[PDB]
Amino acid sequence: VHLTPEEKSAVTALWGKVNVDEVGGEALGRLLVVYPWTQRFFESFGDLSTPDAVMGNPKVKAHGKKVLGAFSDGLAHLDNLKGTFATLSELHCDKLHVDPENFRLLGNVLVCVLAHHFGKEFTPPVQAAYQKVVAGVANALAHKYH
Amino acid sequence: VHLTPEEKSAVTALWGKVNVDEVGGEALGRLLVVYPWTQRFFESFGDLSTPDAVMGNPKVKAHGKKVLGAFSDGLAHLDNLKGTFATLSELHCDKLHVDPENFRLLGNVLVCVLAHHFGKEFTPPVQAAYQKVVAGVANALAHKYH
Amino acid sequence: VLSPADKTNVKAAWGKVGAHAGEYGAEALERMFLSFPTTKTYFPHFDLSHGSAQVKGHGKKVADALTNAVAHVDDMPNALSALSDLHAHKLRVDPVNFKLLSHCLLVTLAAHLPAEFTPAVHASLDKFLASVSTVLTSKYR
Amino acid sequence: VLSPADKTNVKAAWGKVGAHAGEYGAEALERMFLSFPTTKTYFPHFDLSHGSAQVKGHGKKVADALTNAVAHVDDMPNALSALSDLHAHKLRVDPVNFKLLSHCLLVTLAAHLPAEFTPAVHASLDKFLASVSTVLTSKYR
Ligand code: HEM
Ligand code: HEM
Ligand code: HEM
Ligand code: HEM
Ligand SMILES: O=C(O)[C@@H](COP(=O)(O)O)OP(=O)(O)O
Repeated sequence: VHLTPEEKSAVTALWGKVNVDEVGGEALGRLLVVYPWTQRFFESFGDLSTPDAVMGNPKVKAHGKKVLGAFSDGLAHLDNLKGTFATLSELHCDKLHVDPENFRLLGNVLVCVLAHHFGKEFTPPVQAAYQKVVAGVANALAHKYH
Repeated sequence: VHLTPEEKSAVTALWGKVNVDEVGGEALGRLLVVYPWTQRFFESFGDLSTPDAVMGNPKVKAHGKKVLGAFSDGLAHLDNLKGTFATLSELHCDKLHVDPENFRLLGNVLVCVLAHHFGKEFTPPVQAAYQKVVAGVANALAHKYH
Repeated sequence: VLSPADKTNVKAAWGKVGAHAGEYGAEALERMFLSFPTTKTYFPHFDLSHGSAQVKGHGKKVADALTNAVAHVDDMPNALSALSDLHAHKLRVDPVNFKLLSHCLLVTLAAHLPAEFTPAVHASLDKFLASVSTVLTSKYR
Repeated sequence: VLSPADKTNVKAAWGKVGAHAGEYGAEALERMFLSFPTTKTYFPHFDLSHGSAQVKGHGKKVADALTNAVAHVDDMPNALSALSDLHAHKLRVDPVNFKLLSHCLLVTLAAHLPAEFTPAVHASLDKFLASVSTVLTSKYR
């Protein structure tokens, strides 16, 4: 992940103000709502027939903090998002069969939930280091696929 | 790129049989025909109004040989494509202003020319190694863009 | 949008496929499984080995829908609605994968139709596949 | 394909941009240039620096076409005819870029309309931006 320290110090400093709970819950539900086909992996979660049935579901919610939960930790190893994610890599592939593209989709919803939330503070330049971050994540989550 | 040795052998033995002069002319010309917007860079090559005006244009035929001879030389450096292509990366960025996605268009168009020419010999596993090689070049070429 | 020559071009390359469609659909699918392994995530319940008959049976399925689209080249939206319903609401196949399979299809034809796989005809088939994938993902959201 | 909830939702968000649509067209361009540097290969003639006039004026051009798509939500094809033409035959931007700039328009919106950028408004704008992108690139070949 080609990050400048400027870029990293920017990333790290914003993250620090993240409520993972609410941001991971909002991030996974916008995915389920914006790109409705990602829903194929959660029918067991319940009713997802509406933005609100979706937004409101505890399952999506708790699956959001869980997912954002592990995002938080790779930010701790931006220098090796490949070995930080290897196991989660083979489980996504080998057990859950998730197409890595969904990974790209989430990164993009993430970046829009951060903006949503930090308005004025998530600047062209802060957005851009973040874009490098969710693309190194998608890529490290995606690299043990076979 | 990360090719098996059974993958870098297959790449290499085939490549062995290609006529680069005429396969560069055929892959560059099929590009300007199937992805016509790609002509944006070749205004000075003359008439490209029809498939035969493009494919038979001697400037198209002579540029295609430059491209693949270059492509051909990174085949000797599979373990160092970034280094191999870095001055052409800067050339294409800095001076020609070529959107890197052009580069992924031509590797695919290259993959269909090989199939076209080797027939049955371009098998599923030979294609999958070339798919790797061409993505390596696309990326190596796109490395230094900024 | 398919022009009169795209149609003619596709009516003609597809016409030589003739009886190998199935064979060829099966090959398009292995090409895809191998080159773009992320595509296997949709066929977890399949056997994805060389010659699996699940593969041979799925390929022909695919090839028959192409063959039908070709035959209804003037109404593809209706010809395939049924398939779009399916893909939009039950398989929920990320759009990106249509483009990878259309490419393994172009490679397969290229490889079997030496003679017919002209620049002009390559172009047509590319637009063709692209409009069948567009029809198929039309009801996604 | 916009449903009536979709168009309603886009009419609404868009109404709130009002007067800043240009301000936002320009920072959408500025986020793109920085997050997706490759997009820069199309503006080699522009000063791309912060607060450039070129970018700013370009921001408004684009904002106004968006606006003009909101108004003609039911006839984009015709509302945008001149523009597809411009993009397909002269500019020739590679289609993949339409999605990078759509995404920057989303961020920008999100960051300036927190109360209204709800999940369904978000989903709507997204489908919007996707069909204007499809209309721009509809005559490429
Ligand atoms: C964006 C990066 C992502 C990260 C870091 C991530 C992380 C995780 C983690 C930490 C788990 C818990 C696994 C366990 O029990 O050990 C998980 C499970 C799972 N993830 Fe991912 N996730 C990501 C994206 C996605 C996306 C985009 C999808 C699909 C839309 C997805 C689908 C799933 C599914 C279906 C499970 C199984 C949940 C269960 O146990 O029911 N993940 N993920
Ligand atoms: C894909 C692998 C490619 C390689 C190895 C390659 C190689 C080259 C070489 C060696 C040159 C001449 C450099 C010079 O004059 O110093 C060149 C020039 C050029 N390249 Fe590429 N190229 C590739 C792809 C592309 C693609 C896909 C496009 C765009 C459609 C493109 C557009 C250009 C242009 C416009 C020129 C300059 C032609 C002129 O006016 O002389 N190239 N390339
Ligand atoms: C041009 C594109 C495509 C065509 C014409 C096509 C056509 C078909 C047809 C005819 C079926 C059989 C339905 C039946 O049982 O009646 C099917 C099923 C299926 N397709 Fe597609 N498809 C296309 C693209 C894709 C892509 C790109 C993927 C995944 C990467 C995909 C994944 C599936 C899956 C998982 C099934 C379920 C089959 C089973 O379990 O037997 N399709 N498609
Ligand atoms: C939402 C999608 C887009 C819309 C509504 C849009 C709209 C416009 C408008 C309204 C113009 C002004 C033409 C005139 O009257 O002079 C224009 C020009 C232009 N567009 Fe687009 N555009 C879009 C996507 C793109 C993308 C993604 C790029 C490149 C990454 C792009 C590159 C250009 C360039 C280079 C110009 C001309 C610059 C100049 O000479 O000022 N456009 N576009
Ligand atoms: O992800 C990659 O492309 C790299 C590295 O370098 P960066 O280009 O990420 O700076 O390892 P590779 O995947 O080629 O084996």
